[PDB]
Amino acid sequence: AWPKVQPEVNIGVVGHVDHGKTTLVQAITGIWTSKKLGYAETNIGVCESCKKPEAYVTEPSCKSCGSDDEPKFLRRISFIDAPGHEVLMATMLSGAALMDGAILVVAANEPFPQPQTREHFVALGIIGVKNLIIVQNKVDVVSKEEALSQYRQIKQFTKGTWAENVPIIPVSALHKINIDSLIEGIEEYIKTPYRDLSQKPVMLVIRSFDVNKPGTQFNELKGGVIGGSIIQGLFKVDQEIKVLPGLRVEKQGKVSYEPIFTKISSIRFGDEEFKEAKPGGLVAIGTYLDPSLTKADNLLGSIITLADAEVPVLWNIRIKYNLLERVVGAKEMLKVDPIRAKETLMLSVGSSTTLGIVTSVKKDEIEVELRRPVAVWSNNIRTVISRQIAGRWRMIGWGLVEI
Ligand SMILES: Nc1nc2c(ncn2[C@@H]2O[C@H](COP(=O)(O)OP(=O)(O)CP(=O)(O)O)[C@@H](O)[C@H]2O)c(=O)[nH]1
Ligand SMILES: Nc1nc2c(ncn2[C@@H]2O[C@H](COP(=O)(O)OP(=O)(O)CP(=O)(O)O)[C@@H](O)[C@H]2O)c(=O)[nH]1
Ligand SMILES: [Mg+2]
Ligand code: NA
Ligand code: NA
Ligand code: NA
Ligand code: NA
Ligand code: NA
Ligand code: NA
Ligand code: NA
Ligand code: NA
Ligand code: NA
Repeated sequence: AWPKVQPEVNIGVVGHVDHGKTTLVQAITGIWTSKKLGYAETNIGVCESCKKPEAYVTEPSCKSCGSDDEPKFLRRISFIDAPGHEVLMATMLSGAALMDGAILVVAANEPFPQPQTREHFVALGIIGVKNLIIVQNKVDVVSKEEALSQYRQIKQFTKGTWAENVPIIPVSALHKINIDSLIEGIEEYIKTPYRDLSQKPVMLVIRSFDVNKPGTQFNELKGGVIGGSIIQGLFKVDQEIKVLPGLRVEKQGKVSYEPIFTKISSIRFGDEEFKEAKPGGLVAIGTYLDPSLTKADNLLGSIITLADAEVPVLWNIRIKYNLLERVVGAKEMLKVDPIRAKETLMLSVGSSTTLGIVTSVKKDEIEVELRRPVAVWSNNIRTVISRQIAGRWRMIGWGLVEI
């Protein structure tokens, strides 16, 4: 039989709106995600006596290649399925903090390169998600020749960049054509990365829930649940933890943040319970928190650490930055203006998104006064910088948060 384990690697799925990311995740895992930032898992295996790529399977059967033998289990994987709409760029960025590698979906029946094909690509590059596969989707509605013309364009686009040798795999997500080749590619190009389990446990929070059905009395009201991904170390049932920056507190119209202390009462990945949670996959951490504290993704953008961890929670930050030449996600070409004092920027840090006012500009460094504080769990954390342009938040640069 195949073991029941947590996913060991997160594969982002990104690309322009409606290019078919969610359908692709469904073709691979059998699961349709409904959430804004979607999540789905599957086991991956290989029928060792069969020919590749058909030998790759997502279920323990080799019947499709004529064997009654069980396929060799390789690993469980999971997908972080980002939204494509330009208005949802921040969500993509938050999801990108959880990715170990990625698939960039390009619709074969739309002119390449579309605005969020570019914006998501560049974001992946900046964030360091470079174990990339480019998937040419919807090849079912175009001829081989049209798809090949676009392939040439994609090679031209990636040439001279970090992605110059990234593979391009043509599929139909909708009608499930050539999916096996994509599985083979995932195994070849998106290896599970090394995890130093000795590092202090840190989890980035992207969801939080009240899991109680209506008509539940207090006597059995379950404690709040917090969802996200472990980016380093590992957590275990009964650990004393804290959520940072924590809870927004109002004292006569004055607003501050207080760390939320709690205890891990349960750990789930998908439909399975575990005693510990490691990087890879999206974990649900059960706590003893009042469910009102976690309801409706209240804690999105928080981090979780062990209760005694030392973590700066900052209302002001210094960033060693670099700007892009052009606003890549804009429809009409546009140069990136230099950062100016007093302007409001949007900062993506881990899973968090925060507005701040620029209080100092230098050539390599800016200082920013944050509208709400950010937990900075390490010394070399990358931030992605967006500017509001014609009413839309567009990525214009990035930086390292300086401690
Ligand atoms: N012909 C064809 N249509 C496809 C294929 N994959 C997806 N589609 C269609 O494209 C549309 C968008 O699919 P969807 O999976 O929601 O794309 P998405 O990128 O996740 C949408 P969003 O960017 O908002 O997350 C759907 O109508 C879907 O049926 C394909 O391989 N071939
Ligand atoms: N660790 C742990 N996780 C739980 C527990 N109960 C539910 N979860 C997790 O919390 C999440 C929310 O589950 P639930 O609210 O029951 O289903 P849902 O309504 O589809 C979630 P949403 O409200 O976002 O649509 C799920 O990922 C589930 O695995 C629990 O007792 N312990
Ligand atoms: Mg989608
Ligand atoms: Na599966
Ligand atoms: Na197969
Ligand atoms: Na990563
Ligand atoms: Na190029
Ligand atoms: Na170029
Ligand atoms: Na360029
Ligand atoms: Na990481
Ligand atoms: Na602190
Ligand atoms: Na301050």
